[PDB]
Amino acid sequence: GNARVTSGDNFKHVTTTGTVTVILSQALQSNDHSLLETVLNNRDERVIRDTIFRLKPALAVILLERLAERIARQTHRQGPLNVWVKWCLIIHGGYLVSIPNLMSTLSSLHSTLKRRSDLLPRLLALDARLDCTINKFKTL
Amino acid sequence: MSLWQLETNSQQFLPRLNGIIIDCQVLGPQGNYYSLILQMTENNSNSDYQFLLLNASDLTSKLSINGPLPVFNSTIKHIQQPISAMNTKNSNSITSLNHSKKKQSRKLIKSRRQDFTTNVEINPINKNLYFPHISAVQIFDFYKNEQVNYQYLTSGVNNSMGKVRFELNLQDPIITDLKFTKDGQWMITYEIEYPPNDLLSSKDLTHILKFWTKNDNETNWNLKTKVINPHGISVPITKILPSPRSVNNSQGCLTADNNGGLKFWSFDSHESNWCLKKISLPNFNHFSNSVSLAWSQDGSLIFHGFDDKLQILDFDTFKKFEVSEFTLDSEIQTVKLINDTNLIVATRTTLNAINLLRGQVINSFDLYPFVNGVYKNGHMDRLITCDERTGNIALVINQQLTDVPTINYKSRIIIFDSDLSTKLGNFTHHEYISWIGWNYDTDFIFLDIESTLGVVGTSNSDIFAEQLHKL
Amino acid sequence: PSLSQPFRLATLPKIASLSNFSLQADYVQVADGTFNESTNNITLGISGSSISQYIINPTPKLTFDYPIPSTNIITACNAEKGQANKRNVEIWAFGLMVNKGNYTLNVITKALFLSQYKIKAKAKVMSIKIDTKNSLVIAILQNGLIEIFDFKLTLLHSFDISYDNLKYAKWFTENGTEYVFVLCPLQDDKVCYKLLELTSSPIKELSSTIIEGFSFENSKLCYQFGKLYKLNQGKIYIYSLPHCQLQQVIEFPMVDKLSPGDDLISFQPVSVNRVLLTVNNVIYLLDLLHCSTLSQRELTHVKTFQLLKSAVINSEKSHNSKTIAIGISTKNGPNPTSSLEIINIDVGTNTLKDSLGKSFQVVILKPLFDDRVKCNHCNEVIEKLSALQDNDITSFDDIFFKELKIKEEHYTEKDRYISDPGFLNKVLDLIFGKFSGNDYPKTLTFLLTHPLFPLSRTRNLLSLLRDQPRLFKQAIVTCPNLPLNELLEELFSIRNRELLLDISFRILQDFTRDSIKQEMKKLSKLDVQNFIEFITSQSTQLFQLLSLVLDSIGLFSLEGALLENLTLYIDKQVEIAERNTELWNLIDTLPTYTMEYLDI
Amino acid sequence: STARPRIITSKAPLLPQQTTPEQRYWRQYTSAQLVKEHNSVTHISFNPQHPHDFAVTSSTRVQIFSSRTRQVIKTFSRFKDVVYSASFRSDGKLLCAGDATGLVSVYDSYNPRTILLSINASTHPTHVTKFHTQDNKILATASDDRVTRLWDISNAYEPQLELTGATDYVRTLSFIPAAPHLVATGSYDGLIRLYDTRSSGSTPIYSLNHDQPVENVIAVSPTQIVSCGGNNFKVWDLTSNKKLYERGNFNKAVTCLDYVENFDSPMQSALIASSLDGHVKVFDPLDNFQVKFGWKFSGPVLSCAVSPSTAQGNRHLVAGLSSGLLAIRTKKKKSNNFQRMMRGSEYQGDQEHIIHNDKVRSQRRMRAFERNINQFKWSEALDNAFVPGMAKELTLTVLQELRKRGKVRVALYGRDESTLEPLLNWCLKGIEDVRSASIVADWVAVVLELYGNTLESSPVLQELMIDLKTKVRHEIHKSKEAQRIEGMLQLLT
RNA sequence: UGCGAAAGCAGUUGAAGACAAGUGCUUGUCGUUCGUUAUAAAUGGCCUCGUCAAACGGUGGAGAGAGUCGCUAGGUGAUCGUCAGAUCUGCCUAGUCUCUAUACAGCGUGUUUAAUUGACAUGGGUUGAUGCGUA
Repeated sequence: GNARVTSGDNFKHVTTTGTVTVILSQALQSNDHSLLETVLNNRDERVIRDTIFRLKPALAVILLERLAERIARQTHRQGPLNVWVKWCLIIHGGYLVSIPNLMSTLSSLHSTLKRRSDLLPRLLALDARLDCTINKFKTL
Repeated sequence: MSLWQLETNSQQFLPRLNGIIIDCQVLGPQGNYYSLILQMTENNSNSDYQFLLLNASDLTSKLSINGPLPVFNSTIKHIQQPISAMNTKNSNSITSLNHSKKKQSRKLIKSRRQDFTTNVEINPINKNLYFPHISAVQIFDFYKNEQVNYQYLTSGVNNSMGKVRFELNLQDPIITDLKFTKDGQWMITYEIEYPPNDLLSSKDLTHILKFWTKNDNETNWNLKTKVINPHGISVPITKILPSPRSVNNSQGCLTADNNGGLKFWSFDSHESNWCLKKISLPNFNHFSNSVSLAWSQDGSLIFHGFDDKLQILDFDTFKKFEVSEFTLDSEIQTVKLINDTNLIVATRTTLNAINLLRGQVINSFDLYPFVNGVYKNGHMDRLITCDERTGNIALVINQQLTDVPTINYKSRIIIFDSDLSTKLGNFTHHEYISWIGWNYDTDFIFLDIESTLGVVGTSNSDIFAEQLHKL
Repeated sequence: PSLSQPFRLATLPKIASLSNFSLQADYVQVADGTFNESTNNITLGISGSSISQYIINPTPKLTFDYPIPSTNIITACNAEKGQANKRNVEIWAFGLMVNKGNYTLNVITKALFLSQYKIKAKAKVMSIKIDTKNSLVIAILQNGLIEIFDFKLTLLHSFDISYDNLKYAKWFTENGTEYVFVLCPLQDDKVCYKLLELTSSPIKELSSTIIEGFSFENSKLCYQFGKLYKLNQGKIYIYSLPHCQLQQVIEFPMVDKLSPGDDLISFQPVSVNRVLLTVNNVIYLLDLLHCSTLSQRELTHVKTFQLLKSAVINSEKSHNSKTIAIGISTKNGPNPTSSLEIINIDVGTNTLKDSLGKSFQVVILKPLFDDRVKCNHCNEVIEKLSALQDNDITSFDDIFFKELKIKEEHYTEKDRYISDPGFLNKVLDLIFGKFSGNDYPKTLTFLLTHPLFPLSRTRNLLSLLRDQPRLFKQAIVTCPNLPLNELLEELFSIRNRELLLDISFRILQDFTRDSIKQEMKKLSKLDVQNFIEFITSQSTQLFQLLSLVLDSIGLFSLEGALLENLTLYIDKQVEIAERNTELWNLIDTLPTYTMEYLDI
Repeated sequence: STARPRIITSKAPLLPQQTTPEQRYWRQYTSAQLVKEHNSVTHISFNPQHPHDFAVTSSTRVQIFSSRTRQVIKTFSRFKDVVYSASFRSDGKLLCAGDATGLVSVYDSYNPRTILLSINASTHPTHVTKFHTQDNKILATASDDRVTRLWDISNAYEPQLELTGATDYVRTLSFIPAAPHLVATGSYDGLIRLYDTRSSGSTPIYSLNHDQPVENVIAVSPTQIVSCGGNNFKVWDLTSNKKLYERGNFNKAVTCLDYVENFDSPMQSALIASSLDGHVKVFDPLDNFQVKFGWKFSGPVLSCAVSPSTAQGNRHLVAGLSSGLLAIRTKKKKSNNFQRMMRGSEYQGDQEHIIHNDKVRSQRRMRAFERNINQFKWSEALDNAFVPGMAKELTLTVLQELRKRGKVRVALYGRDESTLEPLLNWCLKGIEDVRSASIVADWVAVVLELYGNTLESSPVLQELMIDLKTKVRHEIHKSKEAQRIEGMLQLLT
């Protein structure tokens, strides 16, 4: 019927010019998705570091939630958005340590990452089988 | 069931019958009724016959009769699977029958693990008796001694089709645990789905946890939430303990793995679904299927026995109380609190009563002579039962032998007061008792491997009136 | 739960009646209306001095005092705030008795003296209750007469319980209705218990019962939430209203040692199923449901402390666990001085959590059955072992194994009888004393494999066993509850590769990652640095142990040059790990014209 | 015998940001019409009565739009200067408007030619003109004179009452429901002032401090009032005279605010609040005034309104922009001889002793793949999976069912390169998704183990494994990467 | 088969008798016994009672579809080629941008927490099966 399916990893209820920090902060506070998307369109890694560097630590936690939602719904954005996530943890790591709760507020990230990592052993098995069969017909 | 019309060689069908048809017969002067015998070959532990009387006019069940359908851990007595074209898990080939008989008799005699214990549940609101049949639950009324319902609780090829030949090697999802909240408005079920053979994903079991509801007037349980892979991937839920009335009005439960992890789930009105409220890390690298779990009535403290260590966990912080650790001689099979003061812990060698207030053992009884390797880990839990007012009960089953062990068994029930100081009663039943549990009244019900549920508890007118009735 | 340091309220006057410390409490009366959880005022009646009202916080202070002649004794006192014919007023009622000749019932009204009235009471006034809603004053007399008065002391109604020599009267409220129960001693240790309802007559008798075996002379009595608690000869008897039926008897052994006559005891309630008990200068917080001592405090600077009253928390309804109690403290010295002191009381959450392991009440394997089925002396042995000479290994092993009929040098399931903890502990002490240096008996090897090895001897065990490699290895593999601290320091101190892996396996199996991480933080930055160096130079359990170290080391501590070498090492492992995974999976896994030669 | 179970569609564990019952309702305001006006649309109001037309004030004119037609049906251009309100009375017969000149004109709604009453409230501009909800005869006017006069329709020469005490422009006026005597005004002082008309008046009973200039004051319930000013909106309780909640999720200064209750939505009550940042957002008072939906517009939104509770027809959401644009979003709501011959069909057995019903309810029509599985057509069921315009989730079920039935090799025997490519094409896309990755591995493993020989001789299949090898290697990098972010995340905690 | 965790760790799968076929010998079988913890394949697949249209309420969604040479990041091809680059105003993937009946999937609206109605004489006969539509 209309039951809610879920999983056991859902801990939800437990320096340079061109920085867009001003636009990012406004988009996060007001939850303006369209304004946020324009900020996320930037792909120059030098900008990404600098914007997050000047971004207030409190707003960073909300940014991690948003990226986790975009990554989870759209798998093709997993690549370009990981650099955003990787810098958020790098720069505001000290702040993220001194916060009362992580699992409840970052439940989306934990669920999203857990889904991908769990597929790894099966993907390697497919890789070995594909590599074996591909080699046989190439050499022949 | 196929009715072959021999005049034109045609055939009419009655499919999705509850079991394979052992016997058919046309019963009546005009063939009004058909009498059928159904087998329910899913349960390999026993031969579950069901007698069906159909009205031939519209092929509707006029009368369906069967007893309780418990699933025992291992095959009992001389149960033989029916003959099929091939030898499978649910059948025997032509040749395999005799060797299977001999092997089963030899297993019953020579081997030492003689576990036939079965899981059963009692509905607090209705006092109906729930039997987790394979992939389905039987609701059976022991007051009226009739079945009230048969419901499928899992996905799988259950009644979509009748499995034949290689399809008969498939395994439907197995309902491992089934429990009720104290209120009785919620049913918690735990299931293991087995992948088919000859695939890459042919060794990764799937563990599913489900929460169902129903109103008291209704008869069918409705799935309200489903959790796929609780606790992680390929990690079983070894124990389920519904929460006491104090905490969340009995709308919560605890689940425990073989890695020592605990998870507390609760029903949230805002969400309208069950949510994982609390978690404990199964992070250390230890595996053990012998885990037990108890909860104090006030709900303040939880007792989690993992392998040979009992841990006292505060519920509020969901961690050890700040002695918390009790070491036991061997693995804990059972932990229960007869009363808030006294905690009774059964290990693989003995049974002890420890007073929490003093933290000292009052009584210790030897179990090793009777329980050495007979039962797998976790079944002494379903052999020991505990009342909330008067006392607990120990059930010991032992083989009779006269000049090598014989198939026939004898069981003994011992009533023990709180702290095991004295034996209120000692009784002997002449046959293996699979399960004993405490009805929410004073009496205790027990199940016997013959599917018998016993209970242990405290003038001219006058001549005319006759004549007119005869006519 | 905790007991706070008493703070002084006022110093009692030096009057002859108050000089008897044993009877001092009876001469001080505490008003029921003014002393509760929320009130910051206490109205106190000190016989022969005055009736005074004190503010508690922020600093104790005297707000009002009514002088009384020194020859008078206060028998009952109560004060309540309300509205009278409308002005907010505070009604004070106090009943005084002069040399047994005349008894005075006095009511005073104050504006928040508006009026003062006085009448002669027929007998001693034992209890006074003020009903501000009806503008009534109700007094219970020692002769059994319950007289209802207005604020002008005009007698409105009088009711007789038909019994004299009343000794106890207590007012309580249930479901908005006023009730009072009284106890009258009878002959032969008998007591007539009467429960009265306050509503043509305003007083209705609900229950009357005669209780046998109820003595007053050596009994301390108090009531709380429908339960009457009587302390006598070290046993607390619990009686339940409305019929006052004996429910439970609780023995309190710490009072059983008290000699009769010298030890001053007071007993008052503080919350549901929790009471305050004082013995001389020691104050006890007790939980009567779980029979546990929640807290104890000794007042070394006073000879005795006598509880007068306590503000009681209905913890079932109140989230507040902090209250106060008032008592009389007497100082040590040739010229003892008595002072009124208040104690702040943390009572707790009323859960089994608070009472765990705090009992005030201070094994041999038994056959399951006394009497054709398929089968699946501790002290003496210690004495024999104790009689042996020092360093006699063969005799010590022979006596232990032979007497106990132990067949193996390691514990088995057939030694369940020997699992008595006391016997094991005594043997361990003998092994240490008898043997020292480089030679230990085989019995120690057996004990180390015993699941119930005492926790007391786990600490420094590895330090004892460091000399002998075999015995050290045995403790790592099987000795139960080896504390993590010694395992970790041995992990970073031992250079033996084999012991490192075995120690790593033991640490991971028996301890959680969150637990282990805290200790690794304590370890020196050099020791972890050396450990990392070995790694660069089952293996997963070592690598998993390394991952824990990096978390313990944290972000700031790690150094770039070392991180580079660690980074290069792990990259090599990942490539090797991927290579082996690929191998592991592999292990799991016509022409139109043809020319041929015929075979003929 | 039991009816055949229906095949259960595959549902993976829930992902973040699932659709909510509140969102599913508000997405239905689909049809968007953008009308362009000559100046900023300052105020928008809905007729309380059927057909619930709404009036927009812009520049020097007031226009009434038909609800069904969504077009202008009446125009009021008699005003010489700017117009600052078009509120209707509770009866809906009259609409009052204010002017920059200070003149208040009351017209008959749906008769722009007739003017019933003209009041010179003050010499300064009159920005607010609202009929009293409880009492029809009395009309309230607030002007830049900072006095909010209470007029009577009968006596238009002098005000009934002149409420004063505001030290700045009063641009907001509210009547508390169930309290006809109480009147609330909000000035740019930041103070919301409550007055009692039953008493002498002209002095507020009390003032509530908003700390920013108040742009609109609305009474959601008899005891609560919500006031929007500055960058947030706060809800006050009159009984307690203290703010219960505050929501400041907006970026620009909130301008207009409207409240609708007891309409057919899942939410019993809704609060819409324009932002001046292009946003109009919905809050639910039953859940602590938490945001539940939003719209974005081209420019700052000066006015918003939603169709009343009893709209009785298609609902409307109207937004007013300073550019002069008006945005409308709408949620749309034989012979007599033959009959006498066949006449009993209408009867439902109301007068009969026994009523017997055996008709089985009509089940939903099954799809082709389900019919094939039911009829044991394993190979044809696989073919139906990979057809154009087939739902991705619906394709995953048939693959899972065949695996569950144990028919994975059986479905793959009678196949060649021509009929294997559709499965491999989907596998090329299904490998990317986390839900269908594991199932793709099982099916691709069998086809390789079952068609190794055909692979060598068939070129087109070969490229399907080269590119499939490329993608699975890509997924490996993503799954390895997700483990690394997992590892560092454990370090932080 | 035993133990255990699910991973796995150890260990088995023997002899006699009778029958059939082929040529005393060979092979295969067992509604035969003793002992040990111990491929399949006889063309052979699951009934009927009522369908269709339009709504409504929760549950999910990779959204179902169409554009925008508007931006961002990649990959890559034909021909020529002074290797710098040219014409195809090249192509494809992903994100973003604009829009629509949320347009997509599923369960229910016999009472449920919530949520429905309407159409049809549920027949017989004739023609078309080279049916009808489309390239």
